[PDB]
Amino acid sequence: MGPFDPEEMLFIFTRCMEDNLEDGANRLPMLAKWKEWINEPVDSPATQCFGKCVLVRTGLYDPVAQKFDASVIQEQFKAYPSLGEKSKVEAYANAVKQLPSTNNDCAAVFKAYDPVHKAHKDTSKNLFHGNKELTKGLYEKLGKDIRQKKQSYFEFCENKYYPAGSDKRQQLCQIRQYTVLDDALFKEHTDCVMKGIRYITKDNQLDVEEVKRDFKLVNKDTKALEEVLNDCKSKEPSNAKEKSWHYYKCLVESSVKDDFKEAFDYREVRSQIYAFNLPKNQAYSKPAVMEIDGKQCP
Ligand SMILES: [Br-]
Ligand SMILES: [Br-]
Ligand SMILES: [Br-]
Ligand SMILES: [Br-]
Ligand SMILES: [Br-]
Ligand SMILES: [Br-]
Ligand SMILES: [Br-]
Ligand SMILES: [Br-]
Repeated sequence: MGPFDPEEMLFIFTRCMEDNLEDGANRLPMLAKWKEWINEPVDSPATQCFGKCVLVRTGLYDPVAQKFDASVIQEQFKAYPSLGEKSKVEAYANAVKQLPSTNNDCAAVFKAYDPVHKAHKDTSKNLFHGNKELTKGLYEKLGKDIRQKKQSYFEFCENKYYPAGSDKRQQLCQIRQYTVLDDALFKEHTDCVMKGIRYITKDNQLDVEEVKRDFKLVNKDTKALEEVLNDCKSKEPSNAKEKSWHYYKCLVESSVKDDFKEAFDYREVRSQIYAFNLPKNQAYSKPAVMEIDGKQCP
């Protein structure tokens, strides 16, 4: 669901690498290539599924249609005119448009796209926030208005809604202790966070699989979580603005609250470096058990 900003592409690339990198000797060499948009080894199932993953998340390959979709290229260029030359973007979109219908397996999808990737590498890399120089520029222009590399997503949202130096900053003392506030500002902040860690989709829908992913990462079973979320969903408010807050509140107040806090805490840590698990997938152990900007909380 494009267009995608630099953080959104970063999320996609890092997630697809986390899910598809091999775990042995080939991990670091593979990572080093994929990071540079070198989709090799082409004969590797890991590379093939990594490539499929990225194509599916960006919408370049539609697994339901069983076809590639050049729409996202045009959407991306519309949003980021500085990131392409029209004739080159058109050439790239045309190559994708003319790919045949393709089966929804990693090998087929990867094999079909690979010639396009190679024939249009720089065009696609620039357009989808893969050019480090251009992307550095955009991050500098956006500053506080986009989550930055090496910045906790939670902190990004906190700074937006409860800025340092303001009379709002003090609320972080309660907020960071899982106090559920009721006001419009907190609902907006919670929307920022829930969407930033992908528990809520861009279209304001719950993604149960994302929540489950984080529970699993802190070594929890998810049966009770699914039961809780099913109950929460039956009481979803009609106001789209309040959906994220609704699920946050429901989780914090539920019979899975302790596991939720544990999972959410770990997610916060991992949100600070998107490539947290890339060099080697890190085992979780529960950390040892307040100040804001160095100022003690009451
Ligand atoms: Br390799
Ligand atoms: Br190769
Ligand atoms: Br996929
Ligand atoms: Br632009
Ligand atoms: Br058709
Ligand atoms: Br279920
Ligand atoms: Br990062
Ligand atoms: Br890395």
